[PDB]
Amino acid sequence: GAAILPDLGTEILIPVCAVIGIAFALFQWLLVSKVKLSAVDHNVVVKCAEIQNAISEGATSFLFTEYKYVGIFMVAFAILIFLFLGSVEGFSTSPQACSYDKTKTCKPALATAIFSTVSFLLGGVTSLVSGFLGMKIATYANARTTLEARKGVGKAFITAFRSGAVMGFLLAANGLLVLYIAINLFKIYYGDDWGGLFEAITGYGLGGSSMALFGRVGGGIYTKAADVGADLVGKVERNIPEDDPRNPAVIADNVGDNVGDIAGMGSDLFGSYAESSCAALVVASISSFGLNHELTAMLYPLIVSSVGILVCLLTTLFATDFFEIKAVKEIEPALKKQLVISTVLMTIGVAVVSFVALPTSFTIFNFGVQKDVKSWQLFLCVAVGLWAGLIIGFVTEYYTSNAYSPVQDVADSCRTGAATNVIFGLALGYKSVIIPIFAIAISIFVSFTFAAMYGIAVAALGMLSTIATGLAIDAYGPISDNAGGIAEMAGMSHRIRERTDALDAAGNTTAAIGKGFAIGSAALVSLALFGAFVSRASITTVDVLTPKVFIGLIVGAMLPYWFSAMTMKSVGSAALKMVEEVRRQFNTIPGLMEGTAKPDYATCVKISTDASIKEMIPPGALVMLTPLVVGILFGVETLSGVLAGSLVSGVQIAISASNTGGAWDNAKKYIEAGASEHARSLGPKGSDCHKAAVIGDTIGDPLKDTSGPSLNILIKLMAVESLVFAPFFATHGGLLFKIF
Amino acid sequence: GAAILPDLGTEILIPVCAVIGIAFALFQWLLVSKVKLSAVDHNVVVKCAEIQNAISEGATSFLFTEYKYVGIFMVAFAILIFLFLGSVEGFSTSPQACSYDKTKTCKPALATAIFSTVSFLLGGVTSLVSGFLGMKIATYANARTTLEARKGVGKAFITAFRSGAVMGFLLAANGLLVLYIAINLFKIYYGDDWGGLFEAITGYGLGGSSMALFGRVGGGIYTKAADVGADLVGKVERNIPEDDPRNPAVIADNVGDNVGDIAGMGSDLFGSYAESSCAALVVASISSFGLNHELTAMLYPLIVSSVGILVCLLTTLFATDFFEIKAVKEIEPALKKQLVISTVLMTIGVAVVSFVALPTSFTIFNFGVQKDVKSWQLFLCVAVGLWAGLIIGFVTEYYTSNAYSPVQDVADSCRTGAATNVIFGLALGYKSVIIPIFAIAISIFVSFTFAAMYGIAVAALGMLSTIATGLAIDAYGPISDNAGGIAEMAGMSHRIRERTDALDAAGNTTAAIGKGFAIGSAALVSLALFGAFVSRASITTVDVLTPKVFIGLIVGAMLPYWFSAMTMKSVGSAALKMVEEVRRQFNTIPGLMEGTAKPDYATCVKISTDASIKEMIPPGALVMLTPLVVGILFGVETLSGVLAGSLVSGVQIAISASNTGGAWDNAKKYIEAGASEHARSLGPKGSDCHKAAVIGDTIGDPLKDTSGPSLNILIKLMAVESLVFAPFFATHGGLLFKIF
Ligand SMILES: CCCCCCCCCCO[C@@H]1O[C@@H](CO)[C@@H](O[C@@H]2O[C@@H](CO)[C@@H](O)[C@@H](O)[C@@H]2O)[C@H](O)[C@H]1O
Ligand SMILES: CCCCCCCCCCO[C@@H]1O[C@H](CO)[C@@H](O[C@@H]2O[C@H](CO)[C@H](O)[C@@H](O)[C@@H]2O)[C@H](O)[C@H]1O
Ligand SMILES: CCCCCCCCCCO[C@@H]1O[C@H](CO)[C@@H](O[C@H]2O[C@@H](CO)[C@@H](O)[C@H](O)[C@@H]2O)[C@H](O)[C@H]1O
Ligand SMILES: CCCCCCCCCCO[C@@H]1O[C@H](CO)[C@@H](O[C@H]2O[C@@H](CO)[C@@H](O)[C@H](O)[C@@H]2O)[C@H](O)[C@H]1O
Ligand SMILES: CCCCCCCCCCO[C@@H]1O[C@H](CO)[C@@H](O[C@H]2O[C@@H](CO)[C@@H](O)[C@H](O)[C@@H]2O)[C@H](O)[C@H]1O
Ligand SMILES: CCCCCCCCCCO[C@@H]1O[C@H](CO)[C@H](O[C@@H]2O[C@@H](CO)[C@@H](O)[C@@H](O)[C@@H]2O)[C@H](O)[C@H]1O
Ligand SMILES: CCCCCCCCCCO[C@H]1O[C@@H](CO)[C@@H](O[C@@H]2O[C@@H](CO)[C@@H](O)[C@H](O)[C@@H]2O)[C@H](O)[C@H]1O
Ligand SMILES: [K+]
Ligand SMILES: [K+]
Ligand SMILES: [Mg+2]
Ligand SMILES: [Mg+2]
Ligand SMILES: [Mg+2]
Ligand SMILES: [Mg+2]
Ligand SMILES: [Mg+2]
Ligand SMILES: [Mg+2]
Ligand SMILES: [Mg+2]
Ligand SMILES: [Mg+2]
Ligand SMILES: [Mg+2]
Ligand SMILES: [Mg+2]
Repeated sequence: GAAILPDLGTEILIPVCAVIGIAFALFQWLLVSKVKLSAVDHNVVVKCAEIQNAISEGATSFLFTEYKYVGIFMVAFAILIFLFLGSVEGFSTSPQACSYDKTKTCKPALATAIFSTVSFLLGGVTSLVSGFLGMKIATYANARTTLEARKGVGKAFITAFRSGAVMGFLLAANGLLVLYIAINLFKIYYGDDWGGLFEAITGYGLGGSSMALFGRVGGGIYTKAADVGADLVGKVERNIPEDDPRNPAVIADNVGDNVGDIAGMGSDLFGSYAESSCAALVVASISSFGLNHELTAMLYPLIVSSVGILVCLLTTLFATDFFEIKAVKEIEPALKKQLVISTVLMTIGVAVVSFVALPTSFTIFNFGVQKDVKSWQLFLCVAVGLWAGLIIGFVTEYYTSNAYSPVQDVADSCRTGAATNVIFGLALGYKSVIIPIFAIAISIFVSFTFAAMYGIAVAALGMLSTIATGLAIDAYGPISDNAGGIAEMAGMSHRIRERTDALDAAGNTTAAIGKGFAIGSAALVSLALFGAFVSRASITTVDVLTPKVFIGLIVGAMLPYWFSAMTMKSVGSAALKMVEEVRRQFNTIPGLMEGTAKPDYATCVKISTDASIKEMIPPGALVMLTPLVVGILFGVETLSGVLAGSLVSGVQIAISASNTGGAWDNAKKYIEAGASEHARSLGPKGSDCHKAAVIGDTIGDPLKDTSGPSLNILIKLMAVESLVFAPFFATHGGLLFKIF
Repeated sequence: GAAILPDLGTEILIPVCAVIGIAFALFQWLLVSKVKLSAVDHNVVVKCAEIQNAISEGATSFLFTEYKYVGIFMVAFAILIFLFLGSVEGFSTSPQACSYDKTKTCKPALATAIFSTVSFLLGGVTSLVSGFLGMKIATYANARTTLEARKGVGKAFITAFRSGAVMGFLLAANGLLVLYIAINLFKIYYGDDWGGLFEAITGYGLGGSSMALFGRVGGGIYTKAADVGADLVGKVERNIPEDDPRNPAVIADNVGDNVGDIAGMGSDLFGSYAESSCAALVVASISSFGLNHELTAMLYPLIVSSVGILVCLLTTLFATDFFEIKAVKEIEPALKKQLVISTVLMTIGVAVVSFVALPTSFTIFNFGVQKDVKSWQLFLCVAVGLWAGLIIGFVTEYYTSNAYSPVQDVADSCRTGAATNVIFGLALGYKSVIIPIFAIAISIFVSFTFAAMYGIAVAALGMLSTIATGLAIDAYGPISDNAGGIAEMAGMSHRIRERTDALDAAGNTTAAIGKGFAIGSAALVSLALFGAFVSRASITTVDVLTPKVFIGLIVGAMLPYWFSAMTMKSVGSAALKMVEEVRRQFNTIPGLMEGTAKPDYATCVKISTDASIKEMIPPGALVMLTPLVVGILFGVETLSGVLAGSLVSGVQIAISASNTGGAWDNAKKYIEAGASEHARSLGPKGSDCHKAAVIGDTIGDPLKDTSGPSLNILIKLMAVESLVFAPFFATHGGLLFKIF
């Protein structure tokens, strides 16, 4: 009937867990504030701090500019939501029959047009705040982990990891607390209409990912224009070290890590968290939980996320307190232990939550029919996504860490030049999709079979249930990356850079793992939302063999390529400009190459700024307008096909791009470290094998930091966007077919 | 109702047009034989003959080796077809009610098993003959083109182009004649059972493309191992000309153009032709034409291809006798006009065919129901295919020719090194898919809407109705390529090479165009075959939102990545071996770098022979086993998703890979030619820009010549295979769902 945990217990447990997470983030920041520096050894400390500030200012300054354009576009788009959703019942103010049950009376559509607009703006704001907080902690932790590197890898690891945990706990706890509050606020207006309530709440996911789209693309173009320009002139052309202060692009580069890899990705992951919770809420709201107004069972997804914060806090302790890194080969294994521990504990967590927060039987909406489901089946839906995630992590590690043969062979292929390096790296990323796809399909089959779109949605959330940790291991990498850049720029000892290099290479693997979790969960939520879209738009069958569905399927499968085209070329063009800028400085400013004059950092910052702010617009436009263009002109059947093809096609290029790029970076890192004889035989730095590895690395740079990771957003965003506009498309869409 | 053209009329016309095409081919071969050479200056002549022989022997010898393996694979698979099909009705010899008309009696399913094996074997034999005859004309024409280049570019054009026409007309005529014969012979047995007759005839395409898959993959690995090795060591490492006779890999490189770009391609296109005709014939056989035994209308696709041959003969005369080339900038436009003229004349021919060979009204089988279709709508189905082809040609030219800005900016990006060449070449490929996809989507919509799977099929066929000319402009390219390999190897003057380079650049564009036609028609026929499969397998609805279909969709979308991983890895590995060997000869054979010692060519030929014969197998296994493993294990609904997914997904990567490869080749060719201030400034040969262009080109080599082009075969071959095995999967498959 109803569950062991009462509605009130749930109303308390969720925000408590949120505050536990925020508290624990604040505590970790406090620990990290113990490492001291300012700009007012000791000369070294002053240099770190001066470098931290330059970076800190650059990141702040670009986010402010980027957030200004995105906030304006957000406001415009919120108006389209209001207008389009408001037009379904001609802006009437009267109630009408429930979309989900014509025998009942529901709040007016116009109202849901307003609360959708509201949840949208909430999600956009929470997304910018996610990116921004992430950027604040990263640009605060970077120099601190550099200084801690003076004491050994282990101490630097620890401060990079605590700081990632600050980012992970703040975003997980925050995205959860804001949703919970918005649900409770909305419920005041909605009453017994839970359908209209969680329909309205859907705009939150749409707000998260809409903003994430620009954050990832804008940041991604800023950082990679710099990265490529810096590394090419400096390492390939001039034979100076990576991240050398004579290099005019290096500040842009390191600012880059913070505005892309940190702020773009914090947004992106908030988008994933939000869409997944929303997808689950929407199907539950017209299932037994929502129809019977059972609030615990209804908020099962938030209860899972709540218990996930607890599990991740416990998990974090293993890497920060219970264990110490003494040898570099211990870094990658430690990060991985974080995944294994959280997954195991979280399986326990989800079982307890399922025992306590669900009745043993209930029904789940299934394309018009109430399907009988058991709490043990729903446990299995969350679990399969949770384990699918771990699988994806293990395979990604295998294909991107330089501790294994796929990356070692890519490095090796450098002996025959850049061409063979690239060909091997491309083959590696292609090859890498196989198992993650099987994992995704298995977890689709199981969750779909057990609980239809609800099953699939909470399998997406299961995959993201350990997101505080996931964000911790990922945020850890750009912090480490900056740390080594500050070392080189501070003039510090050769062996400080060796330590940070080793943290950094582990970070490379870890970034590829986050992209995997983001692609796996995007595939799952997007499928759940596609199905919810189909119901909400009153389509009886999405029949692949009809002209409308098929042209949607093939065109939708083209979109990820069109998107990749724009974003690769933006980076290509901007990087070309950056190389010319860097060259100009080295060739023209007397004493630059000799270390006696200062480079002009601001000109490189500007090339990145201009290119990104300008070139983020078409890809953003492509993704946000496609559902509106196709929904209005062609209709819901054709958009159905678009969503299916973009999902299935988009994930392939997304996985292969990220793993290719990750593999070229770590192959280059392998040569740079010379930690085995095979690795030493490709060296030293500046060797022909090394330069071939650098060429691969910088082709990989836009693949994995601009186009690849954003593709997961192209897919999940079109999908929520379609669902939110479903009533409008069902009613007023399909124009070309109405006319002729 | 009868057409204006009687049945007997049709029976005469088709073989007559076949013969006319064979005669035209022979006449052209004869004209080309007027160019004299023998191995028994006049020193240039002797030398060209010797080299011509070394290529010819290497090409004959590789194909005999490949074709042996492939022929053994073919007999084995033929047994499998017989057993699997024969097992559906437990090998019974009794007649059964016709599934298309329960009042009639039809031939035993065992008969259809037997005849499917027979058509398969014809198709395989014809595909190997197609490739072999292609290689024989190319390895005859190549040196004759070198010699004619002594008189000028236009003379060398005429010889290469007459020689492509040899291949085009032989392949188109012979494929048409064999189909026509097989239909008449099977009819002797089937009599009035046209359903059985044409169900059995479908083996022909399956044998066509099974043989092609190995030919393309085998030939492709062979050629690119050689090419990457020769080019990287000779041009990038040792600063010697391309095709320098000092390079041990150059014989293997030039044999490679004949064994991949010619023999692999010829078989590939033959399978396109065979599948498209077969798909139109299966649907018509249970539509009014087949149910009413109306021979002319039944053979409408063959009549279309017969008229296509006449149209192409006419079109060929424009490039062969009526215009002459006197300047390098006229080569590409002459080649473009061949497609414009054939398209414009075939529009008229197809209008005529549609007027005389169809009743004005009839019905087409459509998912169990006879749909009313008029002959003018059928005209449009064929015509949208034809016109979508030309759109694809124009767009592909725009993206791959160095007369235009996309490639010139790709060459331009060399100014900043190999990493920017590759980022730009990658973005260009991705970008290039937009319009071809839109054209394919429009042809699907039009032909689907008018005439279901039949209209789609004859749309595939319409795109291929000008195949004799399509093959001629394509085959023209490798012949031209060899021509310049032979020029350099014969130590001919720089002027001869400049001419061949102009011919060869245009061949690069024309190869990309051919690939665009192969991919276009593959998408179309695969959709037609996918729909026909669904009927044969008794599926009521392929519904995307079912666990079975959806897991097939996403796994299907992954197959083209797994295939690309294997083929790219193979070329990479064989290339790496090739570089090692070339390096060793330059570094240890005293006098080789100075021209006083002969290299060892055979070793390079060996490395590429062993690699290709061994590595062709797994990718061939993956394509041919997937329908069997999926149909038997998961069943016909899952296989449906696999077909839809592989089609929509594989078409994106196939187009981008090919156009990217083509763009890198021509960006390089543009630095090589220095025909304008911008081009000159990237040179000269041996410059860092030039070497960056070479790096991009060699990375493009496996993309465009091994994995990219074979991908159309993956798609179209899984589709005809699933159809042939449909009755078997429908009865004995879905094991995993039966046991649980
Ligand atoms: C619908 C659900 C179906 C359930 C069953 C699916 C699970 C089976 C996985 C098959 O995939 C394989 O995975 C890799 C294993 O990691 C590859 O091996 C490879 O083996 C090595 C051999 O040295 C290396 O070459 C590596 O690249 C690579 O791991 C292998 O090619 C690939 O096909
Ligand atoms: C559905 C698709 C069909 C799947 C069925 C698989 C059939 C297995 C065939 C076994 O024979 C193959 O052939 C070559 C020799 O027999 C081997 O390498 C070869 O080994 C020899 C050299 O010793 C050759 O002469 C070389 O050309 C070549 O590289 C190759 O590894 C081996 O696999
Ligand atoms: C059915 C689905 C339909 C959904 C419709 C979606 C509309 C999305 C608009 C995308 O258009 C892009 O924008 C740039 C125009 O701003 C183009 O030119 C260029 O723009 C330049 C900036 O002026 C440069 O950045 C580039 O080199 C680029 O080539 C680029 O070609 C084009 O693709
Ligand atoms: C050989 C390897 C092929 C691999 C395929 C594996 C699948 C196994 C399917 C076997 O099919 C059955 O075989 C019997 C015959 O062997 C049939 O009996 C039928 O056979 C007839 C005699 O031929 C009659 O006596 C009866 O109608 C009788 O029901 C029966 O219908 C049929 O379904
Ligand atoms: C899906 C249905 C959509 C229908 C759209 C129609 C598709 C056809 C697009 C083909 O692309 C065009 O081709 C021209 C070549 O024919 C180029 O012109 C070029 O023509 C040359 C020579 O005639 C040059 O001199 C010029 O630079 C000139 O830009 C042109 O730029 C290019 O974009
Ligand atoms: C969805 C249904 C699918 C069912 C059909 C699947 C059957 C065909 C897959 C064949 O397996 C492949 O085998 C190769 C070799 O056997 C490769 O591994 C290889 O392993 C080594 C040994 O051969 C080397 O060749 C390596 O370079 C290479 O990675 C390759 O990656 C692997 O995938
Ligand atoms: C309660 C929250 C759960 C979280 C705890 C985690 C452990 C449970 C997962 C294992 O799944 C099992 O559950 C049983 C059920 O408990 C089984 O039989 C079930 O048992 C009966 C009802 O409980 C039957 O009527 C059904 O048909 C059904 O097959 C089912 O086969 C089995 O694989
Ligand atoms: K990183
Ligand atoms: K060519
Ligand atoms: Mg870098
Ligand atoms: Mg970085
Ligand atoms: Mg860095
Ligand atoms: Mg990195
Ligand atoms: Mg980088
Ligand atoms: Mg070459
Ligand atoms: Mg060649
Ligand atoms: Mg050549
Ligand atoms: Mg070429
Ligand atoms: Mg080449």
